[PDB]
Amino acid sequence: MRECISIHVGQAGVQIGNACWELYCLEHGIQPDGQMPHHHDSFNTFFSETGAGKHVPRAVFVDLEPTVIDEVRTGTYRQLFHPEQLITGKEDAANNYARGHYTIGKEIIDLVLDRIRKLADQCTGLQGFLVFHSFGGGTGSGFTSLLMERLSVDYGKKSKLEFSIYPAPQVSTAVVEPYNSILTTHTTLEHSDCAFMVDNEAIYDICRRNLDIERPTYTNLNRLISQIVSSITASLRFDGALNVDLTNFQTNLVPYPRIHFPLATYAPVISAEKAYHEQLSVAEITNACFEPANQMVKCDPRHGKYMACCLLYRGDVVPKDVNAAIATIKTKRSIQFVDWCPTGFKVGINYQPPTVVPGGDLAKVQRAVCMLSNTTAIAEAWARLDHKFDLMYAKRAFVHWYVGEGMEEGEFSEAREDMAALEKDYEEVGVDSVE
Amino acid sequence: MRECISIHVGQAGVQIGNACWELYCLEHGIQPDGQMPHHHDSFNTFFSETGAGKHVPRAVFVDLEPTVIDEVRTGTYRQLFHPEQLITGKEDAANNYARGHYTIGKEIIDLVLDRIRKLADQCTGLQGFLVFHSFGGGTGSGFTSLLMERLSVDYGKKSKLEFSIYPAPQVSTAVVEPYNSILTTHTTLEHSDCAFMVDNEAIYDICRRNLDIERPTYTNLNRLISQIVSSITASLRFDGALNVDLTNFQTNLVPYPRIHFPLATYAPVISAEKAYHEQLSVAEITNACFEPANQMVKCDPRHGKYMACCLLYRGDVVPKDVNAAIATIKTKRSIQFVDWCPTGFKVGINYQPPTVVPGGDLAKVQRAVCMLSNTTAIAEAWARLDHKFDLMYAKRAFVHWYVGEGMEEGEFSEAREDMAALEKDYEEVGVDSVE
Amino acid sequence: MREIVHIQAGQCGNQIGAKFWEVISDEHGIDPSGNYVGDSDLQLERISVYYNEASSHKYVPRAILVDLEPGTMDSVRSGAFGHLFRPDNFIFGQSGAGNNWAKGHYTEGAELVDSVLDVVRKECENCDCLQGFQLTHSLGGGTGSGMGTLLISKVREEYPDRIMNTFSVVPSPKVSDTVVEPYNATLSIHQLVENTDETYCIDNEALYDICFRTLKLATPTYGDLNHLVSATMSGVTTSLRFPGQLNADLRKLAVNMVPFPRLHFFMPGFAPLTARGSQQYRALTVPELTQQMFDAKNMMAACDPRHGRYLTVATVFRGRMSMKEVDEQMLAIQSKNSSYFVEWIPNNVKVAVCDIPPRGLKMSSTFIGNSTAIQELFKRISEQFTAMFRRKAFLHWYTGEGMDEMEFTEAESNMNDLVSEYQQYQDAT
Amino acid sequence: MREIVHIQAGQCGNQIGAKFWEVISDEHGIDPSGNYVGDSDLQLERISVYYNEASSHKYVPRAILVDLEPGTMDSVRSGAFGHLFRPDNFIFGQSGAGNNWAKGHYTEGAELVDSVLDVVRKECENCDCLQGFQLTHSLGGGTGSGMGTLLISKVREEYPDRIMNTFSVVPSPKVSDTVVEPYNATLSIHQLVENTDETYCIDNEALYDICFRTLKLATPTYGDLNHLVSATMSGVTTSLRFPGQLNADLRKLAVNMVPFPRLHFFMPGFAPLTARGSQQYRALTVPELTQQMFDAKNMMAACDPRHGRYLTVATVFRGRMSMKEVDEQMLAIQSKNSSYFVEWIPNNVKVAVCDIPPRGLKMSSTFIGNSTAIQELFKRISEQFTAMFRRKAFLHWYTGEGMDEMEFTEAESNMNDLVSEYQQYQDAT
Ligand SMILES: Nc1nc2c(ncn2[C@@H]2O[C@H](COP(=O)(O)OP(=O)(O)OP(=O)(O)O)[C@@H](O)[C@H]2O)c(=O)[nH]1
Ligand SMILES: Nc1nc2c(ncn2[C@@H]2O[C@H](COP(=O)(O)OP(=O)(O)OP(=O)(O)O)[C@@H](O)[C@H]2O)c(=O)[nH]1
Ligand SMILES: Nc1nc2c(ncn2[C@@H]2O[C@H](COP(=O)(O)OP(=O)(O)OP(=O)(O)O)[C@@H](O)[C@H]2O)c(=O)[nH]1
Ligand SMILES: Nc1nc2c(ncn2[C@@H]2O[C@H](COP(=O)(O)OP(=O)(O)OP(=O)(O)O)[C@@H](O)[C@H]2O)c(=O)[nH]1
Ligand SMILES: [Mg+2]
Ligand SMILES: [Mg+2]
Ligand SMILES: [Mg+2]
Ligand SMILES: [Mg+2]
Repeated sequence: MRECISIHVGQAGVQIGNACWELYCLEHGIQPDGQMPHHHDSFNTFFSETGAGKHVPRAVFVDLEPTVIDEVRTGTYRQLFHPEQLITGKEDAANNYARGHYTIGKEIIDLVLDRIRKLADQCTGLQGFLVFHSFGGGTGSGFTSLLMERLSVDYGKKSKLEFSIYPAPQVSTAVVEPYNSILTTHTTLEHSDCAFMVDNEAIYDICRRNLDIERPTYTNLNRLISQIVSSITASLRFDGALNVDLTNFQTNLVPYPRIHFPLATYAPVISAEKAYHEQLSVAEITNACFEPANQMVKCDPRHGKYMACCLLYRGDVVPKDVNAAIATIKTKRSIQFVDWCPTGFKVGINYQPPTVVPGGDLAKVQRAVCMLSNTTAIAEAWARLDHKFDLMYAKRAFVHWYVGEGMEEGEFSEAREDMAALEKDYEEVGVDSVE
Repeated sequence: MRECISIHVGQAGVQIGNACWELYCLEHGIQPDGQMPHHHDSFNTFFSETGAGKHVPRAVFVDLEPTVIDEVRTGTYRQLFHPEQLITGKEDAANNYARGHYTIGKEIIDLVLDRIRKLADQCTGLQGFLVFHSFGGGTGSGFTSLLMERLSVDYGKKSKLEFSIYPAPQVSTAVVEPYNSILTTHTTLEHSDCAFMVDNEAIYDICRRNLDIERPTYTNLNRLISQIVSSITASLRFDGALNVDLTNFQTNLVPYPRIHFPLATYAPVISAEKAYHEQLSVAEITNACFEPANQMVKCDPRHGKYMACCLLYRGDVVPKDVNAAIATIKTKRSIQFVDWCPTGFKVGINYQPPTVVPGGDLAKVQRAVCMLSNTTAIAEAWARLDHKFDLMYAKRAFVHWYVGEGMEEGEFSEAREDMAALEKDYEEVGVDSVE
Repeated sequence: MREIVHIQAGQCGNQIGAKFWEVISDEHGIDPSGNYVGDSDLQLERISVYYNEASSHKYVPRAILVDLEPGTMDSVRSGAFGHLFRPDNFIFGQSGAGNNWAKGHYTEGAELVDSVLDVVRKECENCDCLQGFQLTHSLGGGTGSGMGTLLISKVREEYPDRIMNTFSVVPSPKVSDTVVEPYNATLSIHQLVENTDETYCIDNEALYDICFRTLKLATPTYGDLNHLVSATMSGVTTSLRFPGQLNADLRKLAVNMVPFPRLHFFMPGFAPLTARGSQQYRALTVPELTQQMFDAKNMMAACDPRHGRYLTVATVFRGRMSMKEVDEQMLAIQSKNSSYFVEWIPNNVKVAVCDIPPRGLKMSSTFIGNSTAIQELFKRISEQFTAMFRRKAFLHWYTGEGMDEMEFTEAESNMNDLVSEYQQYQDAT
Repeated sequence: MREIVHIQAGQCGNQIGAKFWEVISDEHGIDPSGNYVGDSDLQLERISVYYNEASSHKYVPRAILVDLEPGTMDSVRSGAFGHLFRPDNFIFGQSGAGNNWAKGHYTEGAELVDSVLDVVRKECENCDCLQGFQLTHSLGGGTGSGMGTLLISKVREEYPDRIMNTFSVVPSPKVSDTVVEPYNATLSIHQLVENTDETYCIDNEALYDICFRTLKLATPTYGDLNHLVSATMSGVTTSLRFPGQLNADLRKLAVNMVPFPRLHFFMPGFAPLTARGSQQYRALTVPELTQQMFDAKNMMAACDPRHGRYLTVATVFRGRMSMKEVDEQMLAIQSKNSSYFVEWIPNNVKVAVCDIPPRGLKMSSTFIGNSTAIQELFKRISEQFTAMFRRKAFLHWYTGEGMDEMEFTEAESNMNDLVSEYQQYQDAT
């Protein structure tokens, strides 16, 4: 009845979406082929119903290179997806935002926009867009920019939520990573309501310590991020003692036109053998979620101040003990809020306990907490990325590639100055000021 | 009771008619041999019953060369057709309009007319004529123009509908199409109630893109044509909640005596494996039929105005959503009507779902939409074709074949200015005028 | 006694009448075979008004069904509930009029009209005292609009001292079923306002809004849309078919509702309209029935009464009810809504009570109000006809069957004169 | 007789209403199917104050449930006690206001209040003599707060000579459920101050403390919280729902407790509250009832009357008792606790007695006090709002849907003026 559509861009987007839609299929009790053996609406939010008993997702898979889309076609989820949406080009952007935004990006953007319009007109009470894309990827960044511009032009005032993949400080897999990051962030700073950040090194630390897995393939990381996505969406997808919506998320998290860069966290993340020797109480999971060693962005909030917080509890939950835990964490010393935000908390509750996938790394739980914090600890990450980009650009490396692929110098200069101003404003707002 | 006869001329008409009459027996449950395994009339308007249980069609197959008719006699549909009607000459016209209209047309025109009066007297409530003739060829252009003179005088005011094969702009089978087309249109402009336009290059895109077939032989292409043909007369042969007769479209789609050139369109056209993942609702097939990528003539309607429209639904259709879906089309701005046509739609419903021939490309479907819009977008088709012919006549290429076979040079000038007059009037009426 | 003859022209008439003669059988307890199998004797004391008794206690309807094309009869003749009609009545032509006025009034309809007048004169040479004729035609098509107008002028000559009521279906403002509506509509009204006594204007999406919103139906087919026009049709003629505390009849409505000869275009309306699930939660009583009548949501003509003033109002109640509630509330309606009533007709309300409830319901009522909100209905049609005729669109197919541009001069002028007097009476003082 | 209409807004409104109608059905002996199954006739002697009679002896609540988000309606319709409400009452929008005053008062407000006002006018038709309105809502959310404000303004416009009681769930002082409370709270408070009659401010953490300490519940839930609130509301309304030795009603309470137009913010309380185990070790009697009423620990609003003075006090008793003990002991209360009573209102006392006890208990009592301890709540809200607004945070989307800065300035000025008047009237001589 309130319809939200998901756009998955790049190889990271496609894999994360595969994991996320798998998790949705287990959550709503639907078989991979579309049949099925509080519950029934819920699936009408995502799974559009066809003439027969089959249900089909509202997903729009788009890529330039065809290999990953061929893989997802050949995967076990071959019947579920509607074959038309799997849009593939012929060659990738090869970590070139110029290629992914100007040269080839305009030859397929018309088709993806046509499919978006078809799906959005198909639904009734459209809510918004969820964009699953990376930052290092050239196609990811270019299509992110292009699709943000096109969707903002077409649909005026709707929710546009992004689940990015922040570049890691020490872990690195690209060389034009600072260029891609600066360009995409400058382009999509003004065209997104609220953009979450996820980093791979942080997830690797979490999986190494909290879950104690020595062989953490990308499947486990994708499973984790899918769990956060499902937790944030379960409020719309299910009924609870206190519901919360995407507009609620925006209006309670982001206070300013530019400062809309929160970070996600999930709890509890404990292993299988350690499940038996733990109690899993509301207060203890709340403390674990607020623990700085569980955050999924490699930035310790001890260097900064929390500015806004939203927590969704799901499962059997009592609002009294939720209140007690929130009050004691508010009165704790190490967590420090801003002076001009006397109330910095937003609580939501859901009656549906999370369900664990078969063969997954996590264990079955009766209570789950998802946390989304808008803080100032992201300023250090912005500063580090800006410093890396400036150091790389000081002697004009790869600029010949970028300029040859239809660029100029004003774009780089304006992106640099724009992120300098954004970091300055972020720090000035986050820091305490007299009066 | 109300009877219409079909005249199929040339290998275009015969090949279309081979699959055209393939569909009617399937619709009325007629075995190829005439035996049988809404109902009970159905077939009395097409299948003139004989003494035995056999039903024979009301078709007049005529051609100059004895080639294309030969496989009809030796095909699987051998017993169904009555052996007398298959009129054949001895040699073709060789894409020569002069040969098929002055030299060899006359020596056989008196034989087809004999079988017309034979069949017109056999029926009681004769309604009109169906013509299946192309434009590029000789026997399909010059010979059928002779018929339009012969049937008009014999029967003053009856229905005369033509299902032409418009020559394609880029695709070009023959080399003298600009000579055959302009000579045909000028003579048959004043002897046609309405002429549905079909282009050959347009059906490739429909089969390649919408249906996703890489090997579109003429067997599969002609299948997509008989569906509209069986759609125009789908209300005479079956009872519906809102019936339409052949004079309805003739009255609803002809604002002026000259502007009577509509263009067909069919929907839904979807593949077999894609059928399971489509909802196939009344609300979308109205939009699916109207999209500019689904028309069967290579002329995008966005360049012009919709002079009028006409829709014929069927199956489990409810007249409310038809009212609802049609109403919202006026709001959407890909449609653009003329000022003097505030009401510009016609709707017809039927209770018989369409039936798919076994082995065909289409899949079983419960609904069908067949739009016939007279629109200004066809004005570019005449002007573009008129440019090609005007280039030929500049240096009188290929003329010596025409002049020596029984036509004058002066006759060519009259056909040239006639298309200029039609183009001027059609654009002037289509464009707005003061007061 | 007080006989009536019912005519059906066009596709709608044969479709509306397909369900009209269904409810009448249920009211009078008549089996589809045609033999009475009822129990109460109050039905048969006046059964001859609509049904006609024949040999061996078999009753056949006093109605004639006609169309230029044969598709419509084959549905009703071969289908169920076609056993009770007398086969002589089923007049059908050769080909349909093809949504053309001229082909239905001059060229093709002229042949068949002689085959139907000789049935009408035969129709009740046995009818003891004719009350009048009921005509159920459409204003959009050719056969229903064209010949149905021709039939009226011919019937008017043979029976001048009689009344006829037309249950026409006036075209919709938002949607046009056929492209050339304004030509058929204006050409038909020009002859209607001359030789008819009273007209029930009805829209189609006005029934769509009522069925979707009030009745809560998602897929209203024509089987359900026409089923509500039948209820209004049975309500008007239930006064002289059943005993009542305060009786009325067709001649009583005409004199109470037509202050001037050129003003006889009405607006029907029915109440109550409750769903199959939301009816146990509402107690049926006289209060809400009158309230449900006067709101713009529940009216069968798509015209907002708020922009106009009622000239006269007639309500035909049914069921069993004390009269005090029936009239004590029409004062409150007159008092609360005093701004929506014309001033120079004090006491502009007509009421009537029957004594037989509609099947399956405890009580119900019908509203027929001659308002001035029809003013906006004729302006819109005359507006569309104004622009279309200026370019002579579709005109070259009317002049070819007898008519001419001279004919169109009167239709627009007479309409323009009529719609003006339909308004300056509202503004008169 | 003295009909009263119930309005519910927001998720809090729907949940509190579900529990409240649970209480009313249990009190009046109404089966979940909707048919009376009780034995006593005193309850049916006056059944029409809340319920409405319908055919087949059904009873339908006079409830108007409406919220922008449809989840609450889906839950209440699918769950039990959904078989007695009338579906037409259930109004729901497309999307929740998202804790935004702008979206709850300007964007969906127009259409939603149009529909709900039409339903209100329909509902008030059946009432014989309208007594007043009840509106249970929250000042924290967006839809409930803003739309209840708009609905209250329009209902006041339509019905000037009538009273409305608002049960507002004031945001808790110690904890905030959401982030942006103060803007919504200040705007709603100013609107209520301008256009309301009386307000029973109810807090959440105070009720948490009451349920944990006095009732000894380890894991209290919203079910128990709403149980207590519904008990308070039923105790308030039983005075005119039921007979008694000394009856009172809504207008009596309002005239006794609104000495000035801008001072109508109250503080409720209920007694007794005893656990299932510790109920057999105390004899239920008027002394412990009154003493438990008059101790801050048993106060349903998070304020301590020790810092203020009881401006006026109402005690609505239940069960069977004697006015002798009632009065002589509330007199003992007045004598012992004199220092916390205002001096310029001698006899600041109102007492009423009913006859029907609450279900499953010998006798109970409800306290309603107008004090000056709400001043601390108002000033704390003012401090939070002024800080968050001088930072100008979250402001430009309240601006982005209609508002701008001078509205916030004027709301703060009006609320501060009310605070100043409240204090200077507490400290008068
Ligand atoms: N979280 C997560 N991130 C991934 C995964 N796979 C790849 N990535 C990230 O994606 C980045 C690669 O960019 P892509 O968008 O995949 O680029 P591409 O798909 O090869 O297409 P081009 O950009 O044109 O080369 C790497 O830096 C990774 O950090 C994954 O499975 N999980
Ligand atoms: N749609 C369709 N068009 C066809 C088919 N076969 C031939 N044509 C068209 O027919 C044209 C050839 O002209 P024809 O009128 O058929 O020539 P003919 O019938 O052999 O007669 P002659 O000109 O005397 O040889 C080509 O340009 C094709 O576009 C067919 O199977 N389907
Ligand atoms: N209310 C209602 N109207 C109908 C129904 N069926 C058809 N109509 C109306 O009838 C009109 C069709 O005109 P008709 O006079 O019936 O046309 P026809 O009888 O098929 O014959 P032609 O006039 O020659 O086309 C349409 O505009 C519809 O609005 C129905 O079931 N219910
Ligand atoms: N006493 C009580 N208060 C409740 C209960 N449930 C929610 N609340 C309060 O209601 C507030 C939520 O505001 P609502 O108006 O209901 O918000 P909503 O219904 O989700 O819709 P929006 O206003 O648009 O956000 C919270 O601050 C809670 O304090 C309940 O069961 N009992
Ligand atoms: Mg790639
Ligand atoms: Mg040939
Ligand atoms: Mg017809
Ligand atoms: Mg809500």
